[PDB]
Amino acid sequence: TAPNQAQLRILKETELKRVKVLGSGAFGTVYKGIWVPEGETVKIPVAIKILNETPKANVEFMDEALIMASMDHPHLVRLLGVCLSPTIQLVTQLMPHGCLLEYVHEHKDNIGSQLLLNWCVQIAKGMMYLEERRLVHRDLAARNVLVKSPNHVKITDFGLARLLEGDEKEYNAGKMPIKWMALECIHYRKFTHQSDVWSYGVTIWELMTFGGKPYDGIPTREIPDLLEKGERLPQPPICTIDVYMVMVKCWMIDADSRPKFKELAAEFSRMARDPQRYLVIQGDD
Ligand SMILES: [Mn+2]
Repeated sequence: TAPNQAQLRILKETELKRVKVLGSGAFGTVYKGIWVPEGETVKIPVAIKILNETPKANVEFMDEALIMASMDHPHLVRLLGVCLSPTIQLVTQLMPHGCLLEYVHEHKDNIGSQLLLNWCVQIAKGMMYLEERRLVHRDLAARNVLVKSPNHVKITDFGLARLLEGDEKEYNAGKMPIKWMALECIHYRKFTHQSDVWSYGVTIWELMTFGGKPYDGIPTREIPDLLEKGERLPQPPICTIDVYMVMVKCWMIDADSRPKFKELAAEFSRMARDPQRYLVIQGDD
């Protein structure tokens, strides 16, 4: 593997102004901010993520920062962006419209097939680049896709992301939710680009259901057995069989036979050219 000479930019605190909290909870807190780069005049709208005040959490936050600093893809969040005082804070370009999961909930009456299919394309496009860099996300979900503008989304939350090396074709070990993980990850902790493909299935299913909760009301405990029996997520009411089939191909038992991100991008691209062919939504063309 080629050596990684990405440049990590260390930001002085005086360069950053925190304006508003965007979100908080167990994971830590994200702010909206202005960043003025040393020593320029331009004001860059910014997201500033810190941990809440609680062993390996700081080290891993930095690992996450390294990943975001090493890539330049239109559909992957890029670090700007690290400040150290008074605690670690990751600084990324502001995504005005928040996370995609909430976005599709709020605007459900307003979202057409064109945007939904396009999101399938972009997310698959981002994941594609991750494959080329041999990075397994391990935690792909609609809550980890952010919205820059209606027709431009980015994958984020690389905190559990792992870089495959040498001959390694899987990663073995975090707390990504079981309802989005591949059956072989549940059983053998066998994380690959192909398990990510499963997660993508669930992700795009969250979209077609306008922020549906997968297997809703079924305890996590019962999930492994549900999926052993062959049960999968239902056909969303807007989905033609063409679209659902793609989802079902991602949830097949043989990981290797699953479609690849490269193939999923090309396929949803084909659908994107005639959207109303493929998703059937009230009030749309
Ligand atoms: Mn539960």
